[PDB]
Amino acid sequence: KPMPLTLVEQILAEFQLQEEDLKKVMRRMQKEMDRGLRLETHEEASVKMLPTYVRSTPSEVGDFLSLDLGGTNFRVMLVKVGEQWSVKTKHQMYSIPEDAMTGTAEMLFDYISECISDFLDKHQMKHKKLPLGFTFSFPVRHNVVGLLRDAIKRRGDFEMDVVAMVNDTVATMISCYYEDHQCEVGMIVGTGCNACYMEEMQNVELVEGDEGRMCVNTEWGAFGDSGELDEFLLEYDRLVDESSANPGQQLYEKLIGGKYMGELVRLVLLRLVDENLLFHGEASEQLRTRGAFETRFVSQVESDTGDRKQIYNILSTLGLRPSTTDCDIVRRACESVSTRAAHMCSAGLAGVINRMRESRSEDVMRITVGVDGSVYKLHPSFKERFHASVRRLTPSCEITFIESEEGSGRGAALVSAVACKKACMLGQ
Ligand SMILES: O=C(Nc1nccs1)[C@H](CC1CCCCC1)n1c(=O)[nH]c2ccc(F)cc2c1=O
Ligand SMILES: OC[C@H]1O[C@H](O)[C@H](O)[C@@H](O)[C@@H]1O
Repeated sequence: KPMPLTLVEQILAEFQLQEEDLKKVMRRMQKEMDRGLRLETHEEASVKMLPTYVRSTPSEVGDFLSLDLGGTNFRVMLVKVGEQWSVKTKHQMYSIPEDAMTGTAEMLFDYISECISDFLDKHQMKHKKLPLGFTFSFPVRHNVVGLLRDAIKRRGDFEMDVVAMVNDTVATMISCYYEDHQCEVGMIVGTGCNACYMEEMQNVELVEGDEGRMCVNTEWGAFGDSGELDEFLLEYDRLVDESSANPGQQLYEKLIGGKYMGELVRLVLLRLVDENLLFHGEASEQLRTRGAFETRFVSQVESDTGDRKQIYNILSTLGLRPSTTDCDIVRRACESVSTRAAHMCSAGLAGVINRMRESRSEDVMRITVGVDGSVYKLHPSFKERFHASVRRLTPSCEITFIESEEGSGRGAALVSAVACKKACMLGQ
């Protein structure tokens, strides 16, 4: 690596978070998680710690449908979960014709409903009112219940209960649990950022009972609206927040999520431009346009192999004619913002993991964390930086991170299993 420019590094060093900063953030998150779990303070808690009713001990529904929506295809699957759970399946991929996917959402779901009808006919299952759950297998890149319910109603020939979907973190946890039974945490680092985890029932005060565990959806994105992050906020963060749809809210998520990451980079570049450290102090009109620097541009800039080809092509699109030095600085700006996201994210997850270790009275905790989302998956080195930081903040914990594999769709079928069983348990 070359000796970097001192004045550039000074500006980028503002993104740095040391271990004591993260431990401070982690402890503040833990207090908000506590406040979310308590009956007395939950109502006023910013981090809601929502009971998911996904329990460690499951009631008996037999057959059900799982409907996996892809980009331009979908899968209908008939599932039977037997007791060690066996996931028995038969399925069918359907392609969506152009008219179906270019019409209204109703017309699209009329088609989906026709395919389900055809599938049920094929398997002679029209005699049952089956519950159906949705899962998503979109190609990763930086409502459906109602639509299907309405479309089934419109057909008026067979009945079927479309069950409420679980939160994406929960689906991630369940899907990953299928592969690894030590998975008791689900994390999403995508456009948004969130985590769920298996809390001790005694700590879930919103649900009576102290036996077993229940999944809690932190909705930790809302952390920060009482100033818990204020000392770590930079000018760029303040501007992002100020121009957002919800100023003052989702401050934690605003530091991590792919929704704002590109914008943060854009503002960093503009400051470097303003200080005559980048593009010889001339920014393009595209660079001075809000949202122009897409988050996908950040991961792409960081994917560059040293060739500067990726970066030069990104910046040329933005009407810039960058020198080699410009490209190198832009990469380091991207690094600085993305590493900070990984740091901030790690403090949250570390807070959860250390809480679990304490709650379970375990000297050494062994645990798997299931993770999904565009940032975590597509951003080069983000998950590695995230992993290393989480582990640094979690002594006495041995943490395995997994991403669920499509496989044969059984992890996804299990998500629908739980969703259907939950709906049943709650009396729909
Ligand atoms: O289905 C479950 N709970 C429900 N609550 C309400 C309705 S159904 C949980 C979920 C599981 C998720 C991952 C963490 C541990 C609990 N669950 C089990 O309890 N036991 C299991 C045993 C084998 C298996 F393959 C899956 C599960 C399972 O998902
Ligand atoms: O998609 C990841 C997360 O994004 C947002 O924070 C949503 O509020 C949350 O429910 C979701 O889990």
